[PDB]
Amino acid sequence: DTASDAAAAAALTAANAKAAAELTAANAAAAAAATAR
Repeated sequence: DTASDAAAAAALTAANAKAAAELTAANAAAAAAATAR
C-alpha cells in the first residue's frame, strides 16, 4: 500500500539517519579517547 510504504520508508530513513549520527559521534569519541592513551 502506497501510504503505508511511504510511512515505513520515512521511519526507516529517520531511524538510520539518527543512528548514523549517534554511532558516528560515539565512535569518534571512543576512538579519540583510546588513541590518547
